[PDB]
Amino acid sequence: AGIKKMVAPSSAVEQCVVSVVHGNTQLNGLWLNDYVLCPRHILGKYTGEQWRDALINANNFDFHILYKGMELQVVGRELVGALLKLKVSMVNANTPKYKFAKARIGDNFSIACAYNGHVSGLYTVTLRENGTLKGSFMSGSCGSVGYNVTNEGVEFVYMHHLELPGCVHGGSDLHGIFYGGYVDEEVLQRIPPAPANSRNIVAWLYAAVYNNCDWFVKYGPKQVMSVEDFNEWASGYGFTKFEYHLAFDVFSAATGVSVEQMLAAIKELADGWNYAPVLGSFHLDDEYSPEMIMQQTS
Amino acid sequence: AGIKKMVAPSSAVEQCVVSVVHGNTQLNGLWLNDYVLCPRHILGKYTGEQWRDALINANNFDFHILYKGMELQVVGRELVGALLKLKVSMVNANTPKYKFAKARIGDNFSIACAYNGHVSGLYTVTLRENGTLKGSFMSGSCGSVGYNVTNEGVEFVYMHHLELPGCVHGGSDLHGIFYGGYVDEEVLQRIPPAPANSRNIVAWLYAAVYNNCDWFVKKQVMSVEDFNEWASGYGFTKFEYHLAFDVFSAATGVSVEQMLAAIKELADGWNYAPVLGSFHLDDEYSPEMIMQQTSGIVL
Ligand SMILES: *[C@H](O)[C@H](C[C@@H]1CCNC1=O)NC(=O)[C@H](CC(C)C)NC(=O)OCc1ccccc1
Ligand SMILES: *[C@H](O)[C@H](C[C@@H]1CCNC1=O)NC(=O)[C@H](CC(C)C)NC(=O)OCc1ccccc1
Repeated sequence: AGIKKMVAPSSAVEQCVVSVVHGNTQLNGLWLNDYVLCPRHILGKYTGEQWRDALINANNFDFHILYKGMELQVVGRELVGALLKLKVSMVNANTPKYKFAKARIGDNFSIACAYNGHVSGLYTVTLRENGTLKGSFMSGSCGSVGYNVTNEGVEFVYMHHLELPGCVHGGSDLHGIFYGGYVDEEVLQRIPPAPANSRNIVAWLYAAVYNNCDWFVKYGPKQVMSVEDFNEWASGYGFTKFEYHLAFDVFSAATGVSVEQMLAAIKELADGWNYAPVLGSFHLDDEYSPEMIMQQTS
Repeated sequence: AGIKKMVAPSSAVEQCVVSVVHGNTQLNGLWLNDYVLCPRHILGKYTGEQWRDALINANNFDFHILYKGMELQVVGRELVGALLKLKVSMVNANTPKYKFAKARIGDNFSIACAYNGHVSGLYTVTLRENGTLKGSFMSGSCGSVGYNVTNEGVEFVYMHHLELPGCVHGGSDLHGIFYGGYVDEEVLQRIPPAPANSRNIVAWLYAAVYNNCDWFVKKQVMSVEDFNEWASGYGFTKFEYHLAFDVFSAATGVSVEQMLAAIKELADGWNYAPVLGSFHLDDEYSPEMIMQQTSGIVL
């Protein structure tokens, strides 16, 4: 029992994290095969077609790359979306089996938070409705990657670029595509809102029942709210339309609590509560994917 | 900016995690040098003096150990407090620089939660006043270790043994000493409740101020002496100094006494506005975990 934010083990990622320094810009890259990927603002702060011109005019010898104190010489440079791809003269002999994948809204993945080309800390994030994260990043952490680990190998899903006002973090996939409607420029940007993820909240409320925290359904006469009714309510109250997940078949069977009881709970609990904590909290938590809860309950 | 539960990188620990199976009992161990440590209940469910005799009567060949699917033959065995130390036929050539150290109350450390000798996920815990953790463990996860990564190398501080009432967890240090007043026996054990850690709450409120959330200090400061008297009757620990607070107070312009007054105001919860997303004081962040996440904040 117990419910925690589960990070994936980082050994395969650590063997790929490098520093990349150009001028006064210090950030991190990802070394796979014979190349390093890093955010294109390693070049400086540009917009639009200025990135291509900054690429043409840069010199490979001006990019200083280290892996654990060993220099990697840059022998080619190219832009890949919002990333620079720097070919280097040495193959990473510890390149893991890997794929590049896109995170889906509501998914968790793990951040290998790095400074000076060394991973300093790992943590879980959740991809929000507007393609942002609530992470923990300071100057020097750009190029930190987000990843998952499966039976097949590592999946790299994210590389960090920027912090929007309100501590809203933004980045790209490893093909250099930004995850939401923001760009890597220090100008004000209007971005769609981030409604609470109802699906994830249902997973967390099941987690609570698994852990004998069930006052919000076991006390008071049973209530249910239909999906249709819940969706119409949710659209006016800053929650996402409900989406089903196969985990809920397992959870509902094991707990005896239906999905419709959980939707009615969300509506009742949506302004918070003070009766008793739910998994330590007095507000609904949308940060856990159904996968993360299943891995800790069954 | 932002505040998250920060786990230490796991590469060094992963190269030490093994499965240990004895009969129907499946758990994990820690392979360092030419030995593996694992919980003694790999032997069965014994009590008190029976463990010594159960270890003496076991055969080395009845312990099956795998590292990443590779067999490690047990060639010796010894009881070390709550652990078995199983000598094996191969030295771990990836043994990191390490020490065994005791976590202190309020400390964070990272858990490498393992099943079948494979780390499935990591998370952070906080050593509570009564020597328990709020972790996440299922059957098969015993022998998972807690660790920190420091300048010197890895510090192994915890090995997992059991789940107590209330979804709380207990275990030992790597000398086999249990962290609180409990043992590895499946009988009801009464353990003293754990007050909220005031020191860590102070660190978390500083974290909020670093992140431009400071409504709760915006006078009436409270002295450490008055705070300690109030805390002793309200389920909070006495304040304890931590040298991170010299940095936090200077950077934020907010004194510890302001923060202690805030703890008293906020002790029953609030609903004015969130603090770092929360409506109750959070004691799960050590001052070291906050410092690591704020040291580069300019604003
Ligand atoms: C890269 O290391 C850094 C990460 C930031 C630093 C603070 N917290 C982060 O996540 N990224 C930047 O500094 C980034 C560089 C630009 C050229 C994209 N700029 C930034 O994040 O400034 C904050 C900001 C971004 C967009 C509009 C208004 C303010
Ligand atoms: C060892 O893997 C296991 C870890 C427990 C399993 C459930 N959650 C844990 O943390 N330890 C035990 O099973 C332990 C064995 C004794 C001989 C020490 N007994 C125990 O923890 O009893 C409580 C319990 C609660 C829920 C399921 C199984 C056991």
